[PDB]
Amino acid sequence: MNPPPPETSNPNKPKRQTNQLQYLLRVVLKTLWKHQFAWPFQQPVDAVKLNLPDYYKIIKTPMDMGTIKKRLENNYYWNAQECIQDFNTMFTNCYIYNKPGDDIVLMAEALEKLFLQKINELP
Ligand SMILES: Cc1ccc(N(C)C(=O)c2ccc3c(c2)N(C2CC2)[C@H](C)C(=O)N3C)cc1
Repeated sequence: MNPPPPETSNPNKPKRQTNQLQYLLRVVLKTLWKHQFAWPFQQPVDAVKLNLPDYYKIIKTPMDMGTIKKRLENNYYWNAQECIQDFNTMFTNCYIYNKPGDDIVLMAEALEKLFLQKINELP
């Protein structure tokens, strides 16, 4: 079974649209989104489709770029650090569940290097 996806809307939450959060959506996420290796990370891991019933027994804080994109489009975050933390959870989950040298890890490593290049300087 797949768990419910992470929440992307929360009215009880203080929201903000800072210059950096706009940049994280308009330039950072949407550059990463078009990368040739982005597709595994554009939605939650479908453990049912992959027949990996073990994935959510190991990864207890799932995150993906589809969730992040929705959060940004809902002004879910208070600051850019919260959004950057979600990206880093996504990469770290991949490094936890898989092993160095695995194909999915090469993909995440390529995406993470681009991510770090783009957030090195924020508005
Ligand atoms: C090289 C590769 C890439 C994509 C897939 N396909 C079809 C996925 O749907 C998929 C999406 C996301 C992940 C994964 C598969 N893998 C599994 C491959 C170990 C683990 C759970 C993971 O960490 N992520 C992020 C299969 C192989």
